[PDB]
Amino acid sequence: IGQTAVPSVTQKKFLCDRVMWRIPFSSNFMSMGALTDLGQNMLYANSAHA
Amino acid sequence: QAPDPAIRAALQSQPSGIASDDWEAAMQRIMALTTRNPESFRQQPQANRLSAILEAVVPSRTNPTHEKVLAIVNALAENKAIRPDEAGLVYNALLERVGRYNSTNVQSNLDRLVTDVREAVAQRERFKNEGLGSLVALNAFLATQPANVPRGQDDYTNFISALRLMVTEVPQSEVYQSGPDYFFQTSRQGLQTVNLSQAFKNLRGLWGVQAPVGDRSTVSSLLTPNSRLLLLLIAPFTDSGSVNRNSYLGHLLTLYREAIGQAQVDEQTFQEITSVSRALG
Repeated sequence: IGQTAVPSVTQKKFLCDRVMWRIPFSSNFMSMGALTDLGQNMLYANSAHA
Repeated sequence: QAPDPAIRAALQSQPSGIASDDWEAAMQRIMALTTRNPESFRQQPQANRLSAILEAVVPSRTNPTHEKVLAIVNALAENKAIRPDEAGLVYNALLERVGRYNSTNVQSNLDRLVTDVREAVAQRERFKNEGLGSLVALNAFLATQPANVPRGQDDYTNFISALRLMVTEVPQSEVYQSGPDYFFQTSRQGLQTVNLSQAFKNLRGLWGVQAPVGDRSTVSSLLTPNSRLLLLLIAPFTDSGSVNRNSYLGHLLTLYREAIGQAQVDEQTFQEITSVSRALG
């Protein structure tokens, strides 16, 4: 800071702590109902997946 | 028409030549009764001339379930209950379902149901051709504004009759529509010529008002183009009560009946005049 300010580099980071990360299994990531569209496709798929 | 669902199941689930089903014909290949070629079976190599006799003398028994269920699935696809690309997983979903709970009871009511869906498919095309889904919607619209209560004349009764008549007649199924709010007639399914029928709030104060015949451009020349379109659309269903002096509406109807006449005689003479269609004049 000021007139005798030393050469410098920047550090950027973040926090969010009470949260837990989410990824919706939905064809777009919105909540369009409780039983998602991809969740129904996998019923009609009648098959096991790893 | 939409086909027979049980034919379109058998056609894609069963033997193309002789089966262990058509025993009566196999016993005319065998025995040389087949009048078109008696000696054909007599000339088969022993290797298949003998095994054919076995399957005719003691027939193989089979499980019919897959042909029953597919005759439902083909019906569900034609009646548009399911997308055509669901037919493999709807077939499988039913096959596991009816195999999980299999019994002589279930096997009988699948058979009952194969007749029912076959009839439902034949009925659905009637239910689209007869336009009844439009005639019910018109009959609902006629509850929305004063039925059997005009003011200046009861030519309103003839016009209401012309709607019912037209919507019964016109075979491209003129679609009456509840809209979100207002009722509409679409006419032909390509919709160009849609009328908003609750916007015959014009054609209220105009029943009985006499024609100002000398010039159409005058004080009472009100009608919105949506209302003129409804008159032009019904025009070929309207001589009853509409003769010129009966109203300005009667006069418009006498012009539009003849304007339609003019259009189709000018088509008859245009398709004549265009004989060469290419350079010769």
